[PDB]
Amino acid sequence: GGEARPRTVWLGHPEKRDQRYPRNVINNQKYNFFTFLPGVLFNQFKYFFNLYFLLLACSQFVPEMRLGALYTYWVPLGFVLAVTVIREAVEEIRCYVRDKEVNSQVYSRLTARGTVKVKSSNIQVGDLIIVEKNQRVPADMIFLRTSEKNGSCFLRTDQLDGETDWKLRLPVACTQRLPTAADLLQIRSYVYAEEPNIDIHNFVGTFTREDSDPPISESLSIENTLWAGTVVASGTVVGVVLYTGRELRSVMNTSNPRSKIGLFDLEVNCLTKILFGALVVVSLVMVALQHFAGRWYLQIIRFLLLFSNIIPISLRVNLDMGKIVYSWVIRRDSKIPGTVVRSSTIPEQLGRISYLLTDKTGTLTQNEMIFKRLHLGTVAYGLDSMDEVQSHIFSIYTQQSQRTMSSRVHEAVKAIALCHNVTPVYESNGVTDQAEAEKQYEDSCRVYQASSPDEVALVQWTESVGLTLVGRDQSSMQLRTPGDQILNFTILQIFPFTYESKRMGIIVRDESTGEITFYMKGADVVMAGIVQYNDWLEEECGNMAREGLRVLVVAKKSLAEEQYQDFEARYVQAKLSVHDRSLKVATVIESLEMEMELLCLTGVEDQLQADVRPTLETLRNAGIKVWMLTGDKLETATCTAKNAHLVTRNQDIHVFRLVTNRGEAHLELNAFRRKHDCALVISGDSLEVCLKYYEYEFMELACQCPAVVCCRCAPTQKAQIVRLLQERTGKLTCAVGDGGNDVSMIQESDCGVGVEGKEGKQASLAADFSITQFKHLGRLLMVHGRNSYKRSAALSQFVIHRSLCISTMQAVFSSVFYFASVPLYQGFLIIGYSTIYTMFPVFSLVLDKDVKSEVAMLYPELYKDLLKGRPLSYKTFLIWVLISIYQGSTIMYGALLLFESEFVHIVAISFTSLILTELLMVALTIQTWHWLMTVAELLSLACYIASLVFLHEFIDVYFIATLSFLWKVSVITLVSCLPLYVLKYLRRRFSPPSYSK
Ligand SMILES: CCCCCCCC/C=C\CCCCCCCC(=O)OC[C@H](COP(=O)(O)OCC[N+](C)(C)C)OC(=O)CCCCCCC/C=C\CCCCCCCC
Ligand SMILES: CC(C)CCC[C@@H](C)[C@H]1CC[C@H]2[C@@H]3CC=C4C[C@@H](O)CC[C@]4(C)[C@H]3CC[C@]12C
Ligand SMILES: [Mg+2]
Repeated sequence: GGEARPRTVWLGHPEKRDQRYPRNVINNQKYNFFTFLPGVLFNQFKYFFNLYFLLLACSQFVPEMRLGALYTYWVPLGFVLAVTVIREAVEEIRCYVRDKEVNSQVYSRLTARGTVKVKSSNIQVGDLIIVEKNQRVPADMIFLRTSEKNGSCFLRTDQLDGETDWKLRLPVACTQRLPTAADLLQIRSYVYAEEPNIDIHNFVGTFTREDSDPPISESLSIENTLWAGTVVASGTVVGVVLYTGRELRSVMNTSNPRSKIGLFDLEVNCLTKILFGALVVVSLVMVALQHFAGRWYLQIIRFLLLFSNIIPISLRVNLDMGKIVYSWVIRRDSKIPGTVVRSSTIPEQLGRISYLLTDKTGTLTQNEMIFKRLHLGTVAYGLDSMDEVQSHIFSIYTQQSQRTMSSRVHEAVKAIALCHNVTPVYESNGVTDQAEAEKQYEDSCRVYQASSPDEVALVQWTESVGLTLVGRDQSSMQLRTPGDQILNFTILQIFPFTYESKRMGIIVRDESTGEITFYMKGADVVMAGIVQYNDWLEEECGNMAREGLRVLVVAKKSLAEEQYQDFEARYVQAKLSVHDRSLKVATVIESLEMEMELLCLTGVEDQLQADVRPTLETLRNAGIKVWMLTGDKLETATCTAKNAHLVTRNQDIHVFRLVTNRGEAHLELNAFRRKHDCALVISGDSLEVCLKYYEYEFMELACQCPAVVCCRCAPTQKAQIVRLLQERTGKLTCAVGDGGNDVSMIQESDCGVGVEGKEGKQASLAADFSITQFKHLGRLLMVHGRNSYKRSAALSQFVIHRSLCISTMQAVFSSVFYFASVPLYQGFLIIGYSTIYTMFPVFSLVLDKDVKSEVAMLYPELYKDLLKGRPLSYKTFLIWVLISIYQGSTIMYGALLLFESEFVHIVAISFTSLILTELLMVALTIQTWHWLMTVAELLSLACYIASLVFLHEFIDVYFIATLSFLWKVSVITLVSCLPLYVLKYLRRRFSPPSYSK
């Protein structure tokens, strides 16, 4: 696409455009129709392992290098290509089908004839789109009109930026005042919008109406926007579409899907490179021993083609089928139900994760806040003691019909029920009209709405205890008592919450009594000095914060009438002024905020998902570092980190201060370096500065931390953190998220896990693995990833060992029997054909386990051995190479030594000994025996015996039915295998593996 430019969007009239806009389609698939085959082929053959077979097959076009039949070169290559292409096509088709669900959602569109239904994928720039309550916004729009009489709406944006606060949105003032929504099409208005960009929290634009005789222009900000991926909290809204498809704010924060390859596959590719290099060195030495007798290059080519099975195609086939088995097993595990595998070629990545970068909102939490603790200083009330609070309120409001603990409880509850910015919203339950519910205060139709979910939880709790907030206006508030009596309060003044003040206040007058009261609630740090002297605020606030709760200090100051008049006069005088209005107003308000009576401390919990603490503990014990990358704000992120035990209860936490330039960043980095065993909490902008100037120093300090929390993290910042971890540590990272702001870091990570979000699916659709709950991560790693990694390592190493043993056997057979002849090549091919009788026993290794699933779950320290690369390394590969050379040499030399009679006898003895040796080798390798492995072994042995019988009768051979053959094969197999059995027994007895203890 071309460089982004500002657009003029006319309301309605999508045809009025200076360019063509992309279709409003969310796309997660890696290929289209045109790029599918070239991309799949390139990603297949760009690696040496596949390109080697491709070039081996292509060399047979030259008649000088012809060796054997063409189909022997092309049928296995074609089968591998077909398997890869079918797998990729199935993946793409499933991705398209799953995208159709999001793209086929139906919305209402304003038209001249009326309202019509439109699918999400058919939305055009300039369409007037109706979005209902709790419905996802399908495209980036400007808020124009709402049905609610307050002239505003709340947006849930956690799928877009990971923030728990509800966003208050205001419609365009001109369009909201129109008598009907149909008048939007009868005016000549347009929106001049900025170019499509990546910033989620800023927008620059203008609304212009040319129909009015005086032209009307309105500046547009982020407060007038409804981005795609947000959810309308209540009411039905109308907006004009500005951006669609790939230019959506959510989509522009999303990277292109990529084809991932596992680290194990790269290691296998390196092993194949090493094997080919050894073969080429051997060919060079062989041709040098002949002193390059002429046409030496041709002889080198024939040697490479003759021993080309040293890199067997069966390695690739077995690995592909094994990955199929692992994905099938993951999709059918009922202990982690609903798990979806999308990147089916990387199940072994789950076994080697060093850093887990997790999202907070919607991944660790349920995005549901609950009131948990009420503390009065002398008595604390929890979830089990709320009955006492209810009884206290009941007695307080019964005595009036008919100091003390009841009075203090009542004052605290009334303060919580009044000091907030929550508005009761009444809806329709079918029978009852919206106006009827607002008149009788119907509980079932009442919904509490506020930007702060903590305030909503507080008001809901006060409802559960007896004091119900039933109505609120700009100047009035109504409370319902346990005696169904309404108390009317007049909102004289309100001081709305700001993140800089970290507190909120209100002044009310009780009309039933006439007394004026000033209420304030806020964080402990700011409210400690505001309240009177006490001996329990700091300690109790510390304990409640350590529990993981969001703590608020609730205070109260009774105001005399004259005091209120004086304050009101000074406040009005400060407000009417224009010079330092904010500062003078602050002087007045914090002049009012002093010597307040401390009422209570409140504790609100952001509820964690099921088994989050055990899952995090399991990940920690396995050697995995867990970082929290969230778009939410500092306080909630810290509270959740403590609640989830991402940070230990008695663990120091360093909160990175605001830094704006290089010097401040260096100073704070030194300050944090001076600490030990301290968790790190840093915001997105300070992180930006630190990564700009001190990326290496910050990365080493953060990797030396027990835990890192990055709050207010933009999606690009999350992806950058993932990339920096990969670049610095050199280890695998796994990103876990649930929202659209996690897609970039999921795609960037070596193993992306998407949690199915409550109101969005983009993270699940873009991830390598999709889970329904965070706790499924523990099993998905410790059982499935471990087993996949170990099985792949064992299977690949055994296939390579078998091919190497065959190569050694045929090298000895060619060098010691006849040097060069046609029957020599016949025996070469016969020896090569021995893998058919060991195929099923070898592939039965995909059923092998070292421990049961419960043992792996209960002992996470087994994962650290995987983190060290133990299953596949140079040591195990070298041991396998030595074993293969020894066994091949022993079999061939025993065949040529014991009975040198003929080609037939030596071939038969070596073939039988090799088959028996590989069967015993499979038996020796198995850790936990599955009945299917026994079936494979016995079936392969029976098939070989049947081959020895079907051949004995027809071709004239009687040498099989002889004691000589029996005992010679027995001795050869014993010499090949028994040393390995003794070595295995000694290794098990002396230095057992950690999982056996
Ligand atoms: C024990 C070890 C001792 C070693 C001592 C020295 C030995 C020297 C002998 C050989 C050295 C040259 C070949 C080495 C192996 C290839 C290494 C290599 O640098 O690989 C280059 C790439 C594969 O890189 P990658 O997989 O890491 O990519 C991953 C990165 N990514 C995918 C993003 C690109 O591409 C390739 O493999 C191209 C590789 C060269 C062409 C393949 C030749 C073999 C194929 C067939 C054999 C002959 C058949 C006839 C061929 C001609 C027909 C006319
Ligand atoms: C090379 C030839 C001799 C290999 C012989 C294959 C057969 C006979 C061997 C190989 C693996 C063996 C099995 C390995 C595991 C078990 C489980 C336990 O209950 C002991 C018997 C039993 C069931 C063995 C029976 C014999 C067995 C099936
Ligand atoms: Mg989230």
